[PDB]
Amino acid sequence: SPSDFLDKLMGRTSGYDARIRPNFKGPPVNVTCNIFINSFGSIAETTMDYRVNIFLRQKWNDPRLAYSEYPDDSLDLDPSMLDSIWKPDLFFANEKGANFHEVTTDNKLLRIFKNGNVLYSIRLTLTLSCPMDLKNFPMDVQTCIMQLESFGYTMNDLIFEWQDEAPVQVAEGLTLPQFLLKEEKDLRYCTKHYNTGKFTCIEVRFHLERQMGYYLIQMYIPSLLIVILSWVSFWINMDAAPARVALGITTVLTMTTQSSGSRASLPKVSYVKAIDIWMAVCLLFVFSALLEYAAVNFVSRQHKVFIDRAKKIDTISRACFPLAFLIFNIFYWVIYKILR
Amino acid sequence: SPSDFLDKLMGRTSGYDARIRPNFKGPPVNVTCNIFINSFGSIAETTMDYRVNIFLRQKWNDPRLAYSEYPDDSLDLDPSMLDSIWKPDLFFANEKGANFHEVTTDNKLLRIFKNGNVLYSIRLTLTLSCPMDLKNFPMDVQTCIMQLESFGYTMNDLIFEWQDEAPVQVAEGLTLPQFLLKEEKDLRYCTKHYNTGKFTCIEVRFHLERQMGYYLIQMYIPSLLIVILSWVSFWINMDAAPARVALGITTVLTMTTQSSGSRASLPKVSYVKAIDIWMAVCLLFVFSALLEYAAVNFVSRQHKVFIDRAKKIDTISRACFPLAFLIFNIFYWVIYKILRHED
Amino acid sequence: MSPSDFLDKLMGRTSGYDARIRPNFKGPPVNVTCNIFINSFGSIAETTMDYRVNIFLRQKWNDPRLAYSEYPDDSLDLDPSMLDSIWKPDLFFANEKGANFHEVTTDNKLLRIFKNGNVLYSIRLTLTLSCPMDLKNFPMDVQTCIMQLESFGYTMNDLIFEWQDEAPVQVAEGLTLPQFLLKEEKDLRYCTKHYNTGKFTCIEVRFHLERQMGYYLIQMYIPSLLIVILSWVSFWINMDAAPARVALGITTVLTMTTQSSGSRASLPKVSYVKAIDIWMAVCLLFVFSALLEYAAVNFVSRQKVFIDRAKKIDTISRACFPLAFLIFNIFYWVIYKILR
Amino acid sequence: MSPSDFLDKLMGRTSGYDARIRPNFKGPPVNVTCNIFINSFGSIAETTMDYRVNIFLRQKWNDPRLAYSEYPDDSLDLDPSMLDSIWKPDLFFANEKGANFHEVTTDNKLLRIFKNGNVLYSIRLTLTLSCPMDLKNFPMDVQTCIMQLESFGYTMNDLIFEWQDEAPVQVAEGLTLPQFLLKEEKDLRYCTKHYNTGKFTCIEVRFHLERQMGYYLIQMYIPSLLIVILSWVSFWINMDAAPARVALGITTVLTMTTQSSGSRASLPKVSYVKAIDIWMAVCLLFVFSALLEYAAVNFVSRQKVFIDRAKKIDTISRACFPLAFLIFNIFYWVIYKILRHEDI
Amino acid sequence: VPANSTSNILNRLLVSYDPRIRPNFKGIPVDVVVNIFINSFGSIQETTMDYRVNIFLRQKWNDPRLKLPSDFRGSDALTVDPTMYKCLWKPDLFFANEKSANFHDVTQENILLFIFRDGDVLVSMRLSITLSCPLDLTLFPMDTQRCKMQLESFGYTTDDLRFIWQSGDPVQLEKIALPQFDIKKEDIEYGNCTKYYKGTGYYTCVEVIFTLRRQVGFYMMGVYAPTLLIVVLSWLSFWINPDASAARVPLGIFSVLSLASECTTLAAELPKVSYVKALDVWLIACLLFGFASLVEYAVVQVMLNPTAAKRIDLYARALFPFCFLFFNVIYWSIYL
Ligand SMILES: *[C@@H]1O[C@H](CO)[C@@H](O)[C@H](O)[C@H]1NC(C)=O
Ligand SMILES: *[C@@H]1O[C@H](CO)[C@@H](O)[C@H](O)[C@H]1NC(C)=O
Ligand SMILES: *[C@@H]1O[C@H](CO)[C@@H](O)[C@H](O)[C@H]1NC(C)=O
Ligand SMILES: *[C@@H]1O[C@H](CO)[C@@H](O)[C@H](O)[C@H]1NC(C)=O
Ligand SMILES: *[C@@H]1O[C@H](CO)[C@@H](O)[C@H](O)[C@H]1NC(C)=O
Repeated sequence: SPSDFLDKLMGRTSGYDARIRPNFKGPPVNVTCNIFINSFGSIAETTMDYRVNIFLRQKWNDPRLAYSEYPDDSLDLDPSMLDSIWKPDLFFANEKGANFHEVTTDNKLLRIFKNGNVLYSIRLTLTLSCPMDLKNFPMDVQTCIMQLESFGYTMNDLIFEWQDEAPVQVAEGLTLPQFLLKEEKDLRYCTKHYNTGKFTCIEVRFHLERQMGYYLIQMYIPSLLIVILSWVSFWINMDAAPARVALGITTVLTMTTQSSGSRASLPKVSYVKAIDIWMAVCLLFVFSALLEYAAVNFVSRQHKVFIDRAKKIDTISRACFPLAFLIFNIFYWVIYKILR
Repeated sequence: SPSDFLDKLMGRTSGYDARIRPNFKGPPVNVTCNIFINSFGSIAETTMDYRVNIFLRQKWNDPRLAYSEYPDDSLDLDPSMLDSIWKPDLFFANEKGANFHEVTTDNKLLRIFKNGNVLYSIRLTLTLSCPMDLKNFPMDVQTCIMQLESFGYTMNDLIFEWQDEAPVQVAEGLTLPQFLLKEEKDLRYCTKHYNTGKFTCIEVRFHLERQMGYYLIQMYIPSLLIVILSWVSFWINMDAAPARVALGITTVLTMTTQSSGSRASLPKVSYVKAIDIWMAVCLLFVFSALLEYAAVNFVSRQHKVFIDRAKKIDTISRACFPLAFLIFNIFYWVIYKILRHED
Repeated sequence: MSPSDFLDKLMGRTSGYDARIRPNFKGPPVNVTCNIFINSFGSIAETTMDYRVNIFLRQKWNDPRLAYSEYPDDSLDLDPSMLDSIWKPDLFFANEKGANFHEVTTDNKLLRIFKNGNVLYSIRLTLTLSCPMDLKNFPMDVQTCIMQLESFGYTMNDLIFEWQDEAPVQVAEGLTLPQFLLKEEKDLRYCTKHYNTGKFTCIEVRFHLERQMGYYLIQMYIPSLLIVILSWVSFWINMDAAPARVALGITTVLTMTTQSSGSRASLPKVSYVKAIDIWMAVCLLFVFSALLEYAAVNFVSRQKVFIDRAKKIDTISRACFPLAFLIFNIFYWVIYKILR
Repeated sequence: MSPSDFLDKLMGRTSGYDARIRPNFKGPPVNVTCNIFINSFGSIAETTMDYRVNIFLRQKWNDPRLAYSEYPDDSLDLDPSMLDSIWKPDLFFANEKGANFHEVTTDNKLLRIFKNGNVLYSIRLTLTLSCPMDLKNFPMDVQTCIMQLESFGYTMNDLIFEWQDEAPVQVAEGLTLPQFLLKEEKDLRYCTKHYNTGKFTCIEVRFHLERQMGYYLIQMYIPSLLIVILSWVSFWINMDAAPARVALGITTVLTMTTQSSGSRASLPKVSYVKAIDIWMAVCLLFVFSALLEYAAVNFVSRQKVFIDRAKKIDTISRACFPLAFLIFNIFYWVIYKILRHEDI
Repeated sequence: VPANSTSNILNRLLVSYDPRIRPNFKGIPVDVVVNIFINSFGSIQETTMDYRVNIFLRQKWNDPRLKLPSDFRGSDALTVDPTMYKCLWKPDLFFANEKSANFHDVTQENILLFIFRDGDVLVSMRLSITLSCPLDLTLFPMDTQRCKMQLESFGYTTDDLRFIWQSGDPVQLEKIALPQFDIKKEDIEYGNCTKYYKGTGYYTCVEVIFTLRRQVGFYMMGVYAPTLLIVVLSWLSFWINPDASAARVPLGIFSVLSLASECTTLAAELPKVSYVKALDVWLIACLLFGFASLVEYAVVQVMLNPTAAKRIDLYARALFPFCFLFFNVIYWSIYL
């Protein structure tokens, strides 16, 4: 009878207790864990965190769960049976909040093989934490870290290892709202050392590169259009003061609005970001155009060859400013696209 | 005695244990499940998720719950009895987070028939997730998904099937806050494959299309008003330079701040949306009007015989700009209403 | 002797040890030595006056009922679930809005029993502490937030807390704050709170936090300097050329009043006046004073012998405003960097 | 002799004590004397009409079933976990939007059983109470937020609540509010709510709160004074500078409208008018009247023999408006500071 | 007889009382009498279309298995400790239009249990439910919302459980005050719905329908004084001499931009709906009036390039107030 078999295996009549690890006071019991990412996203720069949804899996061997009644090896058990067997401690080192998932039942899997190997996969939702470097914001590449670590036992009893083949796999059809996922994911050892003792640890790296497709349209194109519009004043004659003062204040006001929005869209940071550099340079160029207007107006109104000097300086400015803008633009783009 | 009947069926003296599925290591037990949408809404673009309130129902047959004491077949039991019988595992795959409803009791139903069939309906509240495309944001059509999938058992032990008739039914009088719900609901099979095994799965599709009335009133009318305000400056005489420059400045400022406000309330996406195109064209037209005023001022101040040129260019611009706006309007509306979508 | 039998005899059903009575029942008070481990730190918000930590609280105490002799080894590790059967000292944080344990894939607790009876008990926690702040000089303020560990159930006659002798508070290497900086010294005081019901022990730790100027400088102060320089530019221009000066006044006023609006919004409402408020008010006053000076110059010029007066007052203003602004800046910076 | 044996004989399995029957059953109602201890305060949000507290609620009562004689001492301290085995009085806060216990490393509870049967039971709590507010004079308002204690399971025939004779409500030393001030006096009274199911005991404590105007003064009154002072500049400007006066009036009206709209966006919707609303409306009315007066003077001027009339009306306005504004200022401030509002 | 012996022998595992079987099993359906005491009301978030109440739900029925001893003449009221509430049969009851509801528990559980002489059992619980009602915003500033609350049964069909309201004054409330709404204590009309679910059967449900009418005291000021002042300011441009040609245009442009800003700002509070609200109608009409003033100035300027211009200006200045008064009269007549 299957109920009698279950009772004899792990029930009260079995004599098996879950308060003792396998091969107590001997070699450390090793666990080979691999995950399966089901979802991703919600990467927020303000809080420096992201949410995953993983089917964490673990495997270990104990000699106390060996059976011979059933010839079949891969035996499936109910999720509710997991409360009566030993389970290795495992907590994520860097996480702000995590919780199980239970709808219409608990989300757990249990499977016992003939030789004693046990498979235990549990669904989880995590909110991990990864500090980010925003030195070059619109063209940054992030590496967010997920760490697995034992808590109850030292390295003398519990050891974690990745699976040799396909340790981390991504669900098909997954896409990120604003980032990209690299096809390679680094795996390393951490082995954190605390005051109490030596605890095992396990780390997996995710490489994310931001796509500037939105930032182009939102900021760079309007800035280019505004700074190009600012140059129309040079071709306008100096006597048309209302026209030039019209093509004045407007571009600096628009640049101020763009700078305010771009700077207010991001979290606080000590250093200066690339978008800040671009916005500052464009604002300075608009200010320089207005200052050139003021200088031409001041020289022209020097109450006899003065008009010729004003024409010469206006022509020089109209011929020089595009070259300066082009050289700044090419230098900025090449450095932040190659040498960054 | 009914208490003795319950004890003999699934009680202490029954011998029944809820730890073994029906037909152990035999044919896989099939489950026919259907839902009943009781609420809908909160479809938010900034998070790409929506909330439902379903009366999930499951039906299956196990031979160990067959009784003969009661002549009647349809027997109703307490919700608290559900923990003494076997139940199939079922989790929603694309779920950000869901919780039961426990008010004054557990919201559960149980019904055991004579032949052994079991009905088990439980009230839930799901925050599902559906990725969206925003190629044409104000006039888009979205398809959000709900997936049912087994976790504990492979396809060799548990199989899910939709009901033959009326698989998904909606409560009468349901209204969406902004969207509209179609009368067609596709039913497919997913049957997800993992390395552990081949798990059964079940899918359902909801079709939603967006109503543009709110977006129309909130954004398209003010943009038209602002561009007409910009055009008003054409007929003002060029001698009154301050009057025209004030309009040229204020219309540009209003247009750019309105564009920023309109675009600040949407998720950041790589592609370009329809509202972005409309805002860009309106801003470009305002800028072109200001540039035309600058040009007509420049022409007039060249110095007799030039005032005629300024008047002719001003009249040509005033007679030409509205036609360009109208042709752009008809082109954009037809291309985004006929061929691009709803085709 | 099977380990299960040993655990049953030590603190199990047949042991006779009950967790309902503290060691040395109404004898000498039991002393507890506690030390912590800050795993993560941050989320300092002035709008709510709170901050979040993530500590590995550890406690040590001695009881004679948990002394064993069967196992020769001294450091014996037990399961986290075994902690519900031993006496645990009460410990609640006095100043905290909300705290919760971490329970992912198991309970996050540790237990270890030595031969002489010493017990180690480390439990992971996440806390949202509370510390009121002083914003007299907001951009250059120094904050001291307080974490208190206090007993609740027992009086001073039964439970006594005290910090560990050597290295009581340790911080994980590589920890960084999003906006603040951590001092290398941390005070360790005593509270010893007195209540109506009795005399309760308490333990206090001080963290020194100092805000950085890296962000605020670039975001606020430098643009104000550039705005005031732009305002000064107009004075050096000839008076007859009205439109250039009018444009330089309008753009200056508009940009400064656009920038000054958002500075005060993010901070909470307080009675006192902050440094950023003073700086913004003074800069706005200088810009308005420049505009009023230009208006007065135009008014005087709109009344031979008068143009000389207009030009001399214009050059007097142009030579006087830089001196006033520089003396204001030196006074402000010196007072708020030395005396305050 | 052993403490475990004593505990089991007092309230254990062999004790015969059942926690489902109140002391002296079918007799006089058991009296419970309670006092609180405020540990934190603040988070007074007007948009939601609530405030958060943090109290060490304490309850004292006597039952003859917990009298001991083995231990000579009178005061005895027990584990917090023992509180699930003895009778406890029901107590809920009627005006509560939500409250939760505090558990960290253990439950936050205290138990103390005296020789004669008196029991002390102090439990830590965090409450989000609700108090309606009147905003007739918003920047100079005085608010009274209420905390109520009430029995639920038993009527006044079984349970009676009373305040403590001395030190009923205690405040932690150095407690500060972010914006308000806490008065020394705290009123205590009875409520004794009556329902159709019976007559329930109740207990009420009042806190007196008065707002500080230091922030609101700087934020609102100073810019309004600057705006109204700059409005008077138009009158002294010559009529020939009509566009300048038009622009100054328009920008002053714009500033007043923006400030008035911003002021009301930070408060909950209310049918009646507030003091700040009256101030903003009157300042906007003064600016609008100044602009209208300028328009009327300009209309008069553009109809010799009339320029003198325009000058005299402009001077009359320039001499009368500051006086009227100062009279309104003193009248409004004295009426909203001394008698018509505040001052108890 | 021991004091606890009454509760021990009346209902416990020792006695033959099974809480898993409804009273009158396979017989007459159980009748439940329900009345509600409203404790708090408010937090009507128009953006989420939900409101939060706080009620003292009460329900009584007849349970023949719970009869007090005949010799026990200890009055009808037999207040039982709330802990023993889990040892007797309870009727299922869930709120159909509920989004999030939870119990309250501070220092104890908030539940009161009564057992009368003949067997009637009274249960009163303190709940904090968050109901939902679909708002109708056809005339937003002066609407009359109709938000309801429908109780229901889940476990048992109409053959076993049936809900009936209290005979006299079922819904009670003491001086409930709301920030923006006024709830009539008399218009609490209620009926019963007995919803039918296909595939399972009938299920009883009783509903209470309130009547909330928004009071226009805040919207009136905040969105009709500034707009009226802006319109009058725009009218003020007519009396300015046309020769200025530079001061009248700023008045019109300021009027239209201020009205546009007001219209944009005032739409953030309300939820997104397809139809057109009365407030939007008023804002659109005011914006159109301002734009008409500006375009009439443009027409005057065109005609000036002055007797005809003066005649046009006088005609417009005479015409506009009458047309605006007519519009205001008809608008306030439609939306009285
Ligand atoms: C588990 O892996 C460790 C790794 O060092 C090894 O020493 C140990 O023997 C393995 N297995 C067991 C059952 O201890
Ligand atoms: C359930 O459906 C499956 C579908 O293949 C069928 O094989 C099976 O026999 C059915 N019934 C049972 C009781 O297993
Ligand atoms: C714990 O330390 C205190 C410090 O005063 C001491 O009195 C006491 O004896 C120590 N230990 C025990 C087991 O009581
Ligand atoms: C408790 O106080 C009440 C107050 O009236 C009194 O009647 C009663 O006797 C007191 N004591 C007991 C044990 O009931
Ligand atoms: C509920 O309405 C149904 C309508 O079929 C009716 O049969 C039933 O008696 C009603 N109950 C009450 C209490 O009004």
